[PDB]
Amino acid sequence: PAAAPNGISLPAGYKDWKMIGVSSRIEQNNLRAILGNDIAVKAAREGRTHPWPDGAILVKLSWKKSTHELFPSAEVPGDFTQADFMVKDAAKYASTGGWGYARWLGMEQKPYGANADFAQECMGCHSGAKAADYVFTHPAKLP
Amino acid sequence: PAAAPNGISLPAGYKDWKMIGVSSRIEQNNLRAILGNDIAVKAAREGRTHPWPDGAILVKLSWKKSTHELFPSAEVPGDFTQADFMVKDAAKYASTGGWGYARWLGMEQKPYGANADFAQECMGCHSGAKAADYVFTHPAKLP
Ligand code: HEC
Ligand code: HEC
Repeated sequence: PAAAPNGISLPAGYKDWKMIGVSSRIEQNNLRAILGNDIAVKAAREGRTHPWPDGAILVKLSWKKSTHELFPSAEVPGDFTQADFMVKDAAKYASTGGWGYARWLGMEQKPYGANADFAQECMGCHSGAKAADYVFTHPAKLP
Repeated sequence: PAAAPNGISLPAGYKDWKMIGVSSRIEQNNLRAILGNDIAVKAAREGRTHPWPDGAILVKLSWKKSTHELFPSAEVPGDFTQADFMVKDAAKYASTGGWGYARWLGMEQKPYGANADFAQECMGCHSGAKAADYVFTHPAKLP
């Protein structure tokens, strides 16, 4: 697809990345998966998040919630809504907290944002997670 | 970890597997990730699920729901509760629909089940999905 307005290209092969976590956002009626590239997954598992290392890429995949036709108390993914990315590069992206933000919308993978300054929107909320290097997600615990 | 009572060993390396989907089970207050080995992932993506191919392994990972401390409308994983597996081998597990069922509990990874017949409990619900080869999960759609 086209690059984001800030020049970030869609990372190839994100659908094959390893899982960091999952979430449900009540207020938007979605389910999400949080994946990362191998730098991000190694950092997440080792607790090297203060700060995250350069080269880490986080992706959040979002779907509308639907209910399973055979088991109504199971909320399961419906339509795909968006892919959100954060790319760590402390020098390149110093103006947005050391992260390159990007979003692509829908199955059509339309880049989000009116202009190259769109990431200030993202920062508006993510600045609340400054103490955790602008990342809300806590990696899910596994054995 | 100890093998399940039906002889199934815990698949090594499952935390490095690719994502098939995610879910939320309302009645359990759990968030879940569904991963699969590469045989399962290929089959899921290609629609070769009638029946699933031998060697496919699905894993469901479950965590208690907890709300994010910075964003209370975000439901996120808390304590890890269990890993559920289904191993396809049509001939070997013909008596349980062609799938080997197994569950390990908690971080401590205690095998579930009183005896080797424990998988009948799993079949009790999964038989409702018999027309879909005993699998409820619909692979999440991605571009
Ligand atoms: C999740 C996110 C992720 C994963 C990394 C993380 O911080 O956990 C990415 C790559 C990303 N966002 Fe943001 N986002 C918010 C919250 C609370 C969470 C965690 C809970 C969940 O799984 O949903 C996020 C909050 C917000 C927010 C507040 C209303 C805004 C405006 C944004 N996020 C905006 C953005 C982006 C702007 C286009 C962007 C690329 C994001 N988030 C990336
Ligand atoms: C999910 C499951 C998975 C993933 C494959 C699938 O069928 O989607 C595995 C490997 C597994 N179960 Fe089962 N299970 C149930 C439902 C509705 C879902 C889909 C929704 C979700 O993501 O949670 C499942 C339902 C039930 C159920 C009804 C009360 C029982 C008793 C069980 N499941 C039991 C078992 C197992 C017995 C130990 C076992 C190994 C399972 N499930 C594996």
